[PDB]
Amino acid sequence: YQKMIYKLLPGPNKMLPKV
Amino acid sequence: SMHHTIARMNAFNKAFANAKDCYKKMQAWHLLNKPKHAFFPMQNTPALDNGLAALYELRGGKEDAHILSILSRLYLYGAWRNTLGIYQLDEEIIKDCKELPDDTPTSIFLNLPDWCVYVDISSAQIATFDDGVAKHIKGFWAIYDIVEMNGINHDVLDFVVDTDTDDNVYVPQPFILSSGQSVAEVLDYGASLFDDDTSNTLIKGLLPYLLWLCVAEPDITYKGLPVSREELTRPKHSINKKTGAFVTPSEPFIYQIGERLGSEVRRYQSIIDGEQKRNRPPHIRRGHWHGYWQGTGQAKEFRVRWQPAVFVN
Repeated sequence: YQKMIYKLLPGPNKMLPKV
Repeated sequence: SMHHTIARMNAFNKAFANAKDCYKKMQAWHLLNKPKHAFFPMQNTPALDNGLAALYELRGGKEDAHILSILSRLYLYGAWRNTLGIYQLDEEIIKDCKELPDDTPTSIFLNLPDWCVYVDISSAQIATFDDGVAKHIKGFWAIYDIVEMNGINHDVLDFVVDTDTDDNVYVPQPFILSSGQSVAEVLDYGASLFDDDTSNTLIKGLLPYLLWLCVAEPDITYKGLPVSREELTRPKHSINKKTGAFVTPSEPFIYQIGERLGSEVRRYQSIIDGEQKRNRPPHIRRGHWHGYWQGTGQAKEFRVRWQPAVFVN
């Protein structure tokens, strides 16, 4: 399947920032 | 025929039987504390269920991501089920969306219609990458929050990525607005109290699609007919005057954004194709988000608007 995603974003972290 | 977000929310509510209870509590907190931008802070989510606090205050509470999953989805669904807004962006608009100008004020992202919106950008073919695992982004929720970085309460905008998978990571990603700083300042140069960076670049990427809901003059259509921003901010949820209970939508309100523009672009391409089908001895200049500053009245303001696609013949 060649018609697809061309942009990548960093996956969200599975933690919340301190606070 | 039933959207995946609704299906997964309905699933969650079933599997975590205390969900409806928690939403009622959130509703109660809302009505009493009357938050200006948020509906219910993420911080307060341990209060909603006692077993969750009991298992979250063992060593292994901030270590267990399943509890944080539960809390994140309580926080998100509780705000979102009151309005159930799904905003599908048009093809010929998603493509022209690139990163916004770096000095846009954060303040303009305080203009969402609802406490929480779901934006559908699956036609962007943007994916999310985590440790070798690549997932197509169906959409994302933008939801408000009020956070306490000790002693101070700030206006934060959270983003929740929807990849339509059972192991979706619903943990919100914060983006502080309360500051006078622009997008670049916060996201780019690490001035935020949230410095995770991966999350910050992910948010920046999301921003260009979310801007449509914060513009004074939106191309929103509901079922093919124009929606004025006046009509968009109208309340949806109904509150009972005697009981205090909330009346929520049974089905989501699926909007379309930039569909006039999309149709216009489709028609331009149609003329191009027609010319090429008749071969006689003609291009589209793409739209883009445009930012500028009127800088009048001594008060400095940065204005961003959509510069549309133009048939050049």
